[PDB]
Amino acid sequence: SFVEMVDNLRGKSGQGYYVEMTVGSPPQTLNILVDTGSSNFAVGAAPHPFLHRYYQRQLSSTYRDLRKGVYVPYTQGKWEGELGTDLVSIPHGPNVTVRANIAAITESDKFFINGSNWEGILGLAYAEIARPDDSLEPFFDSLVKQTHVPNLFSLQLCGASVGGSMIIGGIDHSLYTGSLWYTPIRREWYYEVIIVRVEINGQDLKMDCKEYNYDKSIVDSGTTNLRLPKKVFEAAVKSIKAASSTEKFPDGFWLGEQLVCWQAGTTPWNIFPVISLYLMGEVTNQSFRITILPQQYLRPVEDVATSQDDCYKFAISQSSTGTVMGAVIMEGFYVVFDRARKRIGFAVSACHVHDEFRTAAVEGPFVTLDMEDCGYN
Ligand SMILES: C[C@@]1(c2cccc(NC(=O)c3ccc(Br)cn3)c2)CCSC(N)=N1
Repeated sequence: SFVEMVDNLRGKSGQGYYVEMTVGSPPQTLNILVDTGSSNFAVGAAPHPFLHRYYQRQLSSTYRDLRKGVYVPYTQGKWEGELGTDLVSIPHGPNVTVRANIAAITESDKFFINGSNWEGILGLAYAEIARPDDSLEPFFDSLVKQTHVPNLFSLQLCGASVGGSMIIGGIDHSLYTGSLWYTPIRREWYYEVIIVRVEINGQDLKMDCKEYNYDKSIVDSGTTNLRLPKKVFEAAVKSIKAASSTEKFPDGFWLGEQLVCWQAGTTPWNIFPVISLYLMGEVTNQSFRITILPQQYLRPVEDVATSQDDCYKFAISQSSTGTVMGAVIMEGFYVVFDRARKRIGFAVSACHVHDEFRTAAVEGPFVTLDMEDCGYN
């Protein structure tokens, strides 16, 4: 039943979308970040200032210690944990319980964030990027092996008490309108895809399309921003600046380190361009585009202290590890992770972004003469 799964996600702007899960016997309830950009199931398992609660292994009679540790450094933050297995369920997901690997986080630095309301991360990507290595079976692989659940899930993330839906085992048509367009998964590690063209307010960036995928492009619900390779980022910022030049932006705004604010309701959306990302289609040299509005890439901040005005952070940033289509891109689209057919689908979601003049869209097909492979691999 997909209806029971609708609206099973919550979150805070720029804080992460999480689903309720249980671990252990009897079940211990925790909120878990849904992350298509990693492959470990990892949960706080010791007290922490920012943790509202944690996994208590000694209180679970079904816990099995794997007698192995794991250290996972990120660019920002890090945690250390002990690997084990236990019974895991998703109360508002599939009606099943499975035994899964769990990394019990016993030490961390700048990993858990105050007020996020999640206590762990559910890595939904593939084993190749699991830590400490690809022999640690990811949760979704365990789910499919141990149950009759079809090998796919879909995410409908809705921007700013319900934050969206994770539907496991199929597609819920009530969550999107129009056509569902599919792009192939290039390699099963991250959810890697190929961008073939980029336009900003209708204007082609006219780069070799391999530049858009240097050194990979991925779909990642565990990253807030649209992250772009240096060359593409500079070109995008140049275009957006030119379009919005009628207004001055604080030092550091384009680096994402500063807010811009307007009086309530007066945000000049119309001076900001739409961004179109064309994704490789399922047929040779065909593609489709998803169009991103400023309502997506100018992310609202919901801090009470700033609430007299409407303030935003620039949610596009520079990457040295490839393009990342993060949450601000996924928001408003229904995104189908069709692992069974090695493809990802996009459709306009019931909570898609729009104003009176413009709307997020998924459109195709588009045809390209140049037969170059846009893969950087
Ligand atoms: C595991 C890792 C990770 C670790 C620690 C926090 C996070 N994400 C967030 O805090 C986060 C915040 C707002 C949104 Br919207 C989505 N995610 C992600 C590593 C960095 S990139 C990634 N996808 N996953």
